[PDB]
Amino acid sequence: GATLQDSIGKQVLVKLRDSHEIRGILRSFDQHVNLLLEDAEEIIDGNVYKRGTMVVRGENVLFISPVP
Amino acid sequence: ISKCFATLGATLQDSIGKQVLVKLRDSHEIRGILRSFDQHVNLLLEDAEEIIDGNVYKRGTMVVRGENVLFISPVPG
Amino acid sequence: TLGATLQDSIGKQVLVKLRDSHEIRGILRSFDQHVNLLLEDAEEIIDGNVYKRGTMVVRGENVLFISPVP
Amino acid sequence: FATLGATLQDSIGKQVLVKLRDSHEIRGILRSFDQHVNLLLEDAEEIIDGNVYKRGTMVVRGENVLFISPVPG
Amino acid sequence: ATLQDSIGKQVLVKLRDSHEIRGILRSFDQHVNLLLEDAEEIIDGNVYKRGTMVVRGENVLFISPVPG
Amino acid sequence: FATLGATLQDSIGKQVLVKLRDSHEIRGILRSFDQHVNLLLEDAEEIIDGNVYKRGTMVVRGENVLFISPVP
Amino acid sequence: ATLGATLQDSIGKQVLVKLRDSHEIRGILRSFDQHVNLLLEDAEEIIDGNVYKRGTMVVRGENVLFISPVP
Repeated sequence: GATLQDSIGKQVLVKLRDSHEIRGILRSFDQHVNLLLEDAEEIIDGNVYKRGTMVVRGENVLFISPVP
Repeated sequence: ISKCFATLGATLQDSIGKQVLVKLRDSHEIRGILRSFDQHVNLLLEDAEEIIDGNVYKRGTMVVRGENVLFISPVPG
Repeated sequence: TLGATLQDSIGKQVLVKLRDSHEIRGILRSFDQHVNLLLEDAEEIIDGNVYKRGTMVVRGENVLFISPVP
Repeated sequence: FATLGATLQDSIGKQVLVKLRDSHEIRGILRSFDQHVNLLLEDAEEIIDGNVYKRGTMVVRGENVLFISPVPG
Repeated sequence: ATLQDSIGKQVLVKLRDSHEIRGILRSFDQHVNLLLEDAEEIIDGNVYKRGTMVVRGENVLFISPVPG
Repeated sequence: FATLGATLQDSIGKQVLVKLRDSHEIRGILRSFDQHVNLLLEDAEEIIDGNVYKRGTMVVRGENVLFISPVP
Repeated sequence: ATLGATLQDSIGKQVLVKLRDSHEIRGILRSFDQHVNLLLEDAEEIIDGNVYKRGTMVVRGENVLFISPVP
């Protein structure tokens, strides 16, 4: 919350269950850690795949960290 | 989503009729035109296809259980 | 409607993938709100083999998707 | 509603095939079941790597059940 | 009904993540938690004696009284 | 209480083996536990690929516990 | 003795946190709630022996396996 609030408009790293790695601009989030990201991208086997708008279910989120 | 319009609901509402990339638990990747959804994020896709080992498998009409959805991303034009 | 579309598949053959890489095909007879399923003339597809199972009841908790086979 | 219970009702006393999460394959005579799909099986056996392992009486939690199908014969 | 009959007898229990255990069933509850005595794990076909073991029902696949 | 409760209450102060989801194996002295089987271990250690990694004090979530076995 | 008391006394200290799917993280414990959700600072992931610094990280309790203050 605190942190997520401070990260609105910032790029965040998100990892999910089943070894998924995503980066995106955090636009919104809720208490269930559901997320709306913009200019989102998946990092798969070292390759970047741009996705654009992405909504993420919080149930599978492992962690979120604003990119330095 | 119900209590989740600001994160999940609005984008899904706005994606009706557009092609979306959906990833599911157990490494499944599906693309399809979003036609409908419910409170539990179950989805209705038309002209849906699975991408397995880089290969495309067309399936037509697909009902997807929201319980196993990881993310939904409308494909950039 | 997710509901109408499944209603429309009763009596038809559908593809159902489940958690843990399971792939099944069968005639959709019945289904409930939790997407539990009753399939007839069902079969399991495993490494390309087809194993006929006949009548099969499927727990919706582990269902990934259902699609009619054209 | 014929969905789960109907078939199960009709398979009592007959051999059934059940697969569970984590690739488990079991066969056995269905003696009873409930609304959570927990099952009681007798003369049960596991099929591991194509080999059969007889177990006898087995209680199975419905939570990990994938499907149940009465054995065609 | 089956567990009550198995109090005092050896049972085979398999859990999520491929775990296989045998032990004497001493008690159980409505959540399918088990208390086993003289319990042992079977791992790669080798047996590891453990003694007293309490097992959470949430991860139980099946419980089978060992014939005999 | 006759299943998990008694044994955990009876294991306070003793070395327990705890296995968790995803193949994790841990041993430690059981100092406390709560309603959901979250555990407090002291002198804890992880066993990985046959090697012991000492960790000291460890809080363990009950949600992912498979079993708890006092070491004989 | 309390699990709560233990985590409280670890605030400001480096902790090792492991999660489902084999994730291993280290970081300075700043905040935690009753669901074991965590706020770590100067956090880093350890992947195949490699350390990846991440900075501030919120960790969902739902997938936490264990939390141990680094001795």
